[PDB]
Amino acid sequence: AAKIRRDDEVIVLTGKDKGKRGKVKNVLSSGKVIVEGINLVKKHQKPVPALNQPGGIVEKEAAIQVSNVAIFNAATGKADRVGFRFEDGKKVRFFKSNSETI
Amino acid sequence: SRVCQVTGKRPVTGNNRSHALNATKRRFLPNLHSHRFWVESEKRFVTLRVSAKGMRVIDKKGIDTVLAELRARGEKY
Amino acid sequence: NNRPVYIPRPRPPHPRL
Amino acid sequence: MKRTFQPSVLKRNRSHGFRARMATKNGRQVLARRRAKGRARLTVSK
Amino acid sequence: MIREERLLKVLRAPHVSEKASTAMEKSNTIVLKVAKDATKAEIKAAVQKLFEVEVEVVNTLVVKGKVKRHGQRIGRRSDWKKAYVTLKEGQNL
Amino acid sequence: MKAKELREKSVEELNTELLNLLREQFNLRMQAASGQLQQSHLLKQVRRDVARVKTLLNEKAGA
RNA sequence: UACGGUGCUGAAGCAACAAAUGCCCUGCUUCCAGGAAAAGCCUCUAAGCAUCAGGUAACAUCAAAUCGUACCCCAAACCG
RNA sequence: CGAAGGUGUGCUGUGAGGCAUGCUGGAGGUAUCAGAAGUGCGAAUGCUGACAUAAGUAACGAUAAAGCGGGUGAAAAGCCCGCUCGCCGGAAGACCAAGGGUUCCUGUCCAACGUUAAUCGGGGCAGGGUGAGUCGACCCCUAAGGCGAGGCCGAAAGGCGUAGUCGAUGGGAAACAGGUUAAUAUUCCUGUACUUGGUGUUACUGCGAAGGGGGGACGGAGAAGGCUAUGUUGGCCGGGCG
RNA sequence: UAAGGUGAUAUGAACCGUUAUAACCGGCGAUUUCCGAAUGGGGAAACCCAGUGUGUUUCGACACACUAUCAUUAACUGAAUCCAUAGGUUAAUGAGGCGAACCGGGGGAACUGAAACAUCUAAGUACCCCGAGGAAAAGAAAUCAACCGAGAUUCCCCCAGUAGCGGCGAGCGAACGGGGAGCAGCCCAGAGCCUGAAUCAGUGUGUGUGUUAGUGGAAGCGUCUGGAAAGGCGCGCGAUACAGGGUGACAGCCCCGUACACAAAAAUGCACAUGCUGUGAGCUCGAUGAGUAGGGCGGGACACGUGGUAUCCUGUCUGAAUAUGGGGGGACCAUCCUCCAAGGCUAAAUACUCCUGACUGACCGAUAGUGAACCAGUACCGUGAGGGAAAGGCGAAAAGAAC
Repeated sequence: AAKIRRDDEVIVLTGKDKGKRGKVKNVLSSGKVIVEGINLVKKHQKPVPALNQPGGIVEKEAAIQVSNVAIFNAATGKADRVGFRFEDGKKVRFFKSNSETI
Repeated sequence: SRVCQVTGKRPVTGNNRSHALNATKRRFLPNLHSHRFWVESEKRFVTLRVSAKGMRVIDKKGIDTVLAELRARGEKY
Repeated sequence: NNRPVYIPRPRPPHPRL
Repeated sequence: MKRTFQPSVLKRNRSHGFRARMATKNGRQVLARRRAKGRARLTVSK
Repeated sequence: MIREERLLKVLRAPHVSEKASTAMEKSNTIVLKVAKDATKAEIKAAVQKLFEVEVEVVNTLVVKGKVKRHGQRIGRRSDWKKAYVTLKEGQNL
Repeated sequence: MKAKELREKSVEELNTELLNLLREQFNLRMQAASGQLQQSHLLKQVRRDVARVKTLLNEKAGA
């Protein structure tokens, strides 16, 4: 019963990048999600003599709180809450404000 | 142990008041004696550790009755 | 930071008697 | 200087070992007190 | 009968070291790790079946674990047993 | 696979238990020790399989 | 010779004397203070078994498991 | 567009105090009127932590002793190699038990540890290292002594003890020489031996115990004889004549 | 339940799963090494060494199970003497040990107070030992009262620091009675008549509810400051949900939740209905607890210390009546009143919290609070019993500083 899932179109509600849309890549058990292209962090990658020698500065994605993002409605062009309803015995997600199935 | 096998008498602690009322812990022991009672049911003698009072109740009540009561109590003679 | 455990017996004093 | 403590594994076990403690009731009480306090080393042993 | 799978469990791994290599090339002996108990009879039988080889004798020893100092915590390595299995003139591995 | 061998007889299920231990269990352990076992998940999979087969033997045999 | 060592070869290898606190000696000779126990071992029988079993001798074969085994040990490693 | 706290300054009250504001700080604070207290510290040879003092002072742990060259290194009185000097040599040498429990060996590191420096170490990190029919333990037997079926005794706990069963500081079967690893060997290798049991075969035979006997099985001191370990000398072999 | 997972310090490697047999949570099973009551024997705990009975590739050697003691019962055997008994073997059932307090019983201090100290107090306290339960113990009048009456026991508030006891010192200190909590009475010592005759206990089925996983769960945007708003300003919405926690500063409307409404294949608690098994109504007549009551001597408990000291209990020595009889009513006697000992069982009102859940705090906020907010009863100290610390905080996010 998680509102945010593996493949979801979400929009940032708060933070330095509020309002930019994106797709969630993965969700952490600590109530955090990773969405590509918004929370860029410049990590100084220490060089290693192993098979991989990227070194330099890497542009990674930093996880953000689940509550900081909402599913994009994609029809009203604004963030909307999502709830659960039982249909033919299968639990599904649905928007609000003219709620329609995903 | 100094326990009568008939009446169950056991040593009981107590004080010994002196002339000046001073108190010291003493112990009253039962007058136990090892006696050999003849029982016709087994046609033999059975040795018991009994007190003076115990020997009186055996003398009055039947020896068999005392043994039967003793067996019920679960003590082995 | 343990406080000294064994304190030796004081040296016997000069007899002022 | 012969100090008081002259180690000997055999004597140590036969004096304060688990089997020595359990032989008599007082030692059994000692083990019970150690368990209640939750000491890692219940007794002395290799 | 459970002797079978017991023989499949007494061997644990082979030991690799310059002494192990020297023993193999000179005395035709292979040193390998075995189970904690791993009595000589079980080791000999296991080597016979699994490696289909012939062994002159097996002599074992117990290696006590080392006390290692990780971070702020102390710990002891697990003990293990190694066996010097001696092969006859004919050997495979 | 858990119910695939639940309908097997004791003899045949005892045999596959024998094969699981002889192959893919002893050989894997040697490879891991020697360092040529690139993929380690096999050891986990085979060990669970041996346990799954073994419990069925006890569940079937006797009680 | 990675110059630490490695490999190859290899003569004579006897006699005399001295000599123990060590061995013969759990001996021997003396003295009073009179100087462990049990098993292995050897031997004789009871019950019982004696066409057996069992024992003896010879030969062959197999087994001898398990744990300790590093290092210090009159000391920088044990007790202070 | 900056709370508590911290650090200054300026005002104000008879005092304990209060108010305002600069800097630091970073998110809590609290008027007024009441209520409740772990309600106020300078002392108790007070308790805990931190930091001074003496003071860069005493000391640097046997008066067996060092010197020089070379090497490695950022750096060498202290490490490695070599040449000398000195010390122990019934020990300050070489092997064990007890007790430690990896301190063993190799690579690497020098912050801390070493009463100095440190490339060094019994220091840190990683890897390696302990091979037994014969050695020891385990095992068979027992001493002192322990425990102790029943049992005897004791308010309870428990005490004593028989049959038994434990308990080596004792008794009981068997291996030596040589070689090899950076680190183990009487354990590995080579050579040559020995002991106790199980099974089978062959030839003979009466076997058979917690039972009997023998043996095991024993003190102190002293003396002599016969030997060996071992040492010295000669011969022999090899080298040298400086 | 599920699109995410392979516990944490703690990244990685190699993999699983995504519409359902990944993972996770609950019920019921399986596995459950060795030590430990330890139970085959022994033992320096986590070790050593056996017997017996069942099954097996080289005799080789293995696998499984059993084998402690004590108590009761049964069977089979069997001494000193025929019989017999003790004894021995076998089988079945139970017990054993641990655990914070509470509970009952068996033992039982001293310090201290009295301004000394011995009777006394401290105190039937600390402590030791035994036993049992979820409570235990106590308990259906041989009781109180007063010649009016009350009707088992236990607990709370009064009576009441009263009457009394007391080197009449220090101190101890009730009862009667009144007001409440909670209520329940029965059986054996015996025969007959009538015979599942109620009430219970041990087990099934069905019903209700609870517990062990859970599910849905309403309603906000725009601007200003700022690193970031949940804040300021403006206008809205839900509420049987503004209890809480998290979210880049303070959120009813961002998330988890809460109010509220629902859900259990399986395993179980409780309350009912309905079966089986076992023990058992009711009526008549009779009986109605002897080494006991009581007494002498010595002690104890009773508020009551031997005092004029009743009452209960006991070590010791004695010893009735039995219902026309006996006990008590605070020395004792008489008259009256009351009750029927020496055989037992009994729920509730009360006591405690090792452990689990929920909630609360004019309780603490790291020298506080448990000794321990950090893998603490750890390091460390001691032969041992035992003693026993110090140590919390980067940031919203490691973005933990490439070069």
